[PDB]
Amino acid sequence: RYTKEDILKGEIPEHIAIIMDGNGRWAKKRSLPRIAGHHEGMKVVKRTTKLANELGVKVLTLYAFSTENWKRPKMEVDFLMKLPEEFLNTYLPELVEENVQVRIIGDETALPAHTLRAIEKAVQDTAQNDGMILNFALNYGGRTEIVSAAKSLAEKVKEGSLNIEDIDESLFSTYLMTESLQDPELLIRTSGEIRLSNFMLWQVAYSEFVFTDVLWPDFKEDHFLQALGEFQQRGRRFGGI
Amino acid sequence: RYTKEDILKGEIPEHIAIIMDGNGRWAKKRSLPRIAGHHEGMKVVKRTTKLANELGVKVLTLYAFSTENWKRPKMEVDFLMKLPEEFLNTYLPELVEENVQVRIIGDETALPAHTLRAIEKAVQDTAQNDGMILNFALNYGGRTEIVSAAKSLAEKVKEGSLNIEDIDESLFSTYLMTESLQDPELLIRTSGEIRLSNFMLWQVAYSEFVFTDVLWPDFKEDHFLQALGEFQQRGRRFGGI
Repeated sequence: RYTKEDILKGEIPEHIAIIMDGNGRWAKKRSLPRIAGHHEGMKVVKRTTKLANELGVKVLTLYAFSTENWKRPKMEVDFLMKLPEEFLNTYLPELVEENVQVRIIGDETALPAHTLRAIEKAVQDTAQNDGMILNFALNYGGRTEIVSAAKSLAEKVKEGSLNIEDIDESLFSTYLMTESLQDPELLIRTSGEIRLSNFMLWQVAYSEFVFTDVLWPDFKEDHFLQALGEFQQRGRRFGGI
Repeated sequence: RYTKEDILKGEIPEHIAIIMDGNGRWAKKRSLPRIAGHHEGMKVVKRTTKLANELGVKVLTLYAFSTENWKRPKMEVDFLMKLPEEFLNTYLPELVEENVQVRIIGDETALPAHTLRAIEKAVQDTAQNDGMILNFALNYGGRTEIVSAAKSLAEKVKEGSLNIEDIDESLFSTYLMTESLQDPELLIRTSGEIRLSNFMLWQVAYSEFVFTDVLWPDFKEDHFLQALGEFQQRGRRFGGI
């Protein structure tokens, strides 16, 4: 019901985060192998990025799940681990031309060196763009990020360069992986589950959440627009805070 | 559509948390003053507690909002600050007889001494009950709880009784206000907003969320049962994790 021009009339969240769920469920629905679902979810990243950039979004964070939901065979694990390189090989020149900055958060030590080297090159090749930030959360967990922040703070306290009385909320945010990013105003979760699943626990304290049953490989422009329309409608509610 | 006997056939979450929103909106709908809405929300705490206890819930956490959403006049602030004492005066003997344990989390220094003394007496008078825990979150914030945990860990590291390499997720949970409680399996938020509002960010990493438009003073047994029915239906979904 919401057109793209309808959406552009209202407030565009500066930072949108999406939990990209449902790739496997989509493959099963389509009688396709699981790796076809993963490959397609990789392709929908490009279309979503383009639309968010065109709408003036400033940061798009995309979260991919790790292997921890359900153990998978080596063939599939290796396939997932090579997908970041295929994405960059296929789409990085367009990203460069669209003035996108590619960034990543999460445990980079979980990826193999060859893949890290390609990701780092893409980050460096786009770091002097000044347009939309495309922020991938890979092998990322909210609780371990919080613990890591606490441990780095404790190391500075141990070494004597930080006083405990100077640790407050604002300082703590600077020790998270998201330190150079404003908190997301909108979180979208596809595939029907109504859970956070250990994603940006600290940063989403005040975000609007929009849950959709649409599977991530089916999340086209019209569904993205409907999520924004819902975000916008909430800001218009009367009756007090 | 879900009866109480229907619900008792399925899984009962051991720890349910409710964000008690909509008291003010309810008063306005009913042409009643705001303090009547607060008083009524206080009364619905008793009915909800009784039902959760009867269903075998092990921990019911109830979150009340502070004054920070919108500045309020002194008369109303003072009224809210006296509500814990009225609740205990009216309902503590029943709570004792129902084998409930009363507990509280949040910044207790925000309440006046007379109110703290009554709350502490109720906690002590019910601490040798071994039934359902009724856990009130008052003047409570998820981010400040996380910061406080990090600061206590850093103090032990500073004093030399904690090594940073021993700080992990399990240890961090023991430094939160919820340390003696399992994480909630179900979070319910009334009054229609789809947000966490800085409530138990760490602890709800994997919880099911159920959002309802029902205002907290209208949240009767049948709505509580429908939320449980929805929780139960999610555990029955096919198609993989």
